[PDB]
Amino acid sequence: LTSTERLIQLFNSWMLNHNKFYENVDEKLYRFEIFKDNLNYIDETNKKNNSYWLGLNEFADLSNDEFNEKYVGSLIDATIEQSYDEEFINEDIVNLPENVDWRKKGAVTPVRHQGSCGSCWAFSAVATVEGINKIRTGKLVELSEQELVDCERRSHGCKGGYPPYALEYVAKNGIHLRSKYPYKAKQGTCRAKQVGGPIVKTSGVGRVQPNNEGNLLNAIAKQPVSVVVESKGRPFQLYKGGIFEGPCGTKVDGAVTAVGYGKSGGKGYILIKNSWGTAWGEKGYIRIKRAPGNSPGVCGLYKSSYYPTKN
Repeated sequence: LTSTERLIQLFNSWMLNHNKFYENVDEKLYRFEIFKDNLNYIDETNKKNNSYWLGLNEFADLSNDEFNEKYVGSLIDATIEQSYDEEFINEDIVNLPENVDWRKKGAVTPVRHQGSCGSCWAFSAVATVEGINKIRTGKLVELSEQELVDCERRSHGCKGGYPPYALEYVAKNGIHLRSKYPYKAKQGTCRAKQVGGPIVKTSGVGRVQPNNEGNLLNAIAKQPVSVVVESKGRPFQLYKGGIFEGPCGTKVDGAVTAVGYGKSGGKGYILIKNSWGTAWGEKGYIRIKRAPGNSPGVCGLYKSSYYPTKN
């Protein structure tokens, strides 16, 4: 029962350590109650003895339903796909690298925060291209996701999107500088035209053979791939570190960027850069378990991957 002062004192640090203010006293009271509940889920679950751990991250504050409301940032879907530029000339056989990490080769930008906007699709693409660019130009630069939300009207801004559409958009129109067309957390009129600075260009997009690990790994190996996953899970909400191995279903709702893969003695994984800031997961990133060869992947990870192709 002393525990109570302990908890209060504790909720308190978590608060300023994540720059959290509440206007009225009762909200804090409410928040505190949520927090407490979350914490319990976090213990019952860490005691489970799995390969990762949950924690008091950026979202400890919120309830699960509340979390999906403002941050899941959905995907939309098309059928009998447009049969893309270069159908990934099908891979499989391993005995290719052991560990890849496109951050070592200065090909990944700092991590970002998508706010209360369902723009993960835009963010995902921007990343994969920022990468394929440095792999060619030997120069890494900060591109604007904002353009994609405002132009590229096939996908619906904050209401969700489709990454391939975002990609085909570059092949056809290039893309501007983040510094020039900043991100604003809501869709505006496509100002692509009245904004200066160089524009990165590309030629096409490539679709990788789904539901197979080999195909993906080899793809990742050449450059960073945009891929999908089911992020609505409660575990996922409160992830802190490790090799996440569920629980999570295959009903995908978000776009992320796989920037590597590796193995930590026994367990193999794919390394992803997410759009939730640095206070979530491992400094913005998450490492997900690898399902071997044939399946949709853990949390439907293998389900849908694409990459820009540059001249």
